[PDB]
Amino acid sequence: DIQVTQSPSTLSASVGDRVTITCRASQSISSWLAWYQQKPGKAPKLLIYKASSLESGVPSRFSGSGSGTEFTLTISSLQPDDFATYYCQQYNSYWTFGQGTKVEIKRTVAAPSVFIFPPSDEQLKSGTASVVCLLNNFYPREAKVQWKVDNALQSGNSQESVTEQDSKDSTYSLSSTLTLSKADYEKHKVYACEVTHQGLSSPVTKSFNR
Amino acid sequence: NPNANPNAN
Amino acid sequence: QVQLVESGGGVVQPGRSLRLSCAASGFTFSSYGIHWVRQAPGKGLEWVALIWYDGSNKYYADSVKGRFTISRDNSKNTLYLQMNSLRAEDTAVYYCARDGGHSTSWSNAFDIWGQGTMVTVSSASTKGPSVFPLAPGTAALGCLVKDYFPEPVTVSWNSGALTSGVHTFPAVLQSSGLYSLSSVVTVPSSSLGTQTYICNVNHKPSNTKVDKKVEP
Repeated sequence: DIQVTQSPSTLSASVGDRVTITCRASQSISSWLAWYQQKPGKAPKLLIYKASSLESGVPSRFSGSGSGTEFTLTISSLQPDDFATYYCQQYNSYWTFGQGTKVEIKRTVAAPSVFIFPPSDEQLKSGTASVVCLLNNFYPREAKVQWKVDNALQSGNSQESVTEQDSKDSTYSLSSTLTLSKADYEKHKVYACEVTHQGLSSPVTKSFNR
Repeated sequence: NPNANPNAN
Repeated sequence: QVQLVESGGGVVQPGRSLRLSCAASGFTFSSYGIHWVRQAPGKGLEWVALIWYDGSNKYYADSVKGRFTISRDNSKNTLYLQMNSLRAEDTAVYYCARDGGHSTSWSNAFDIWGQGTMVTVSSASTKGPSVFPLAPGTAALGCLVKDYFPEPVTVSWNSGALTSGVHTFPAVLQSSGLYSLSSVVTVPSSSLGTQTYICNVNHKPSNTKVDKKVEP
């Protein structure tokens, strides 16, 4: 099996910047490497074939280089529609793609605004309790959200969802939802959401008492 | 060879 | 114009069978080998199978070998993928993709892709969502849109009159096999008792429409 790994996994850059992304094959694929661009929920688009050949109609700001095991894709000057995930693919032995490099819009660090919502009285009638913690309009994407119930760190009973970059301000928002049985929810008092982020000089905790 | 050309010639 | 159109995607229970198809137009379909490629939710691209231009040589990924069968009917300009004994991890958007034909002495990069067809492998029953308030100089409020199947739901605020500052999160698949999401909006603190806020939730697949007013 031939594997191809891309670096980095996420690249932050601004319009007009130059970006070079790399793709390494686990063994020689000669020049049988292709580069594709994919926007979320869209069909992939072929950019480069045979390591350096530009596919017809692809803008000349895209160029590819490399042979053997080391290959790179360079965008000479990023345009606004170039923010996307880029995949390399080797077609030497079967077909294997890389994990993708997400080229993301850079912006200033923005700390999240953190909100906690107790479960509704309506939902508690039904047998399950959902506690929601919201992280609004933050950058960069990396953020850690931890739940504590009566000072016990929660594990295994939360799920996160993150939006795509806001088209106007390029920030992220994130929800973390803690699911408990109403019996467990009514067994405890203090519910806290603790957030760590680059924009925060020290972690921020939002909490309520049931 | 799975990587052989899949098209008519 | 050259075009590839996948069809057949839908909710199918685990262990069952489903036949996808891909219809081509605008080029000599019978001259090209064609691939199936899939992309699981949130994951990367995974090659699935290749068939030659005349339906002779067929190649499969180890993850689908023995369960998936690729075939084609050139008289109908159509490609097929018969999927048997479906597992949950077969849930993905499935693409057909043409060999680019840049070189006649090797296979090629994939130049023409279809839009994809979404296959959801789940035994979940169709269910319209429960809508719960996320009660509130800026205050956040929202609606929790819980336990619905299958995808999608749409959420508006104040019947579309409120769009500034709205964030509707992508759905997450809960361990119950039912989806859940929240829609939140940041508004002025000063009008929290004055300005009415209602989320309008529409679950198209279940004929469900719910309006939930959110108050302090």
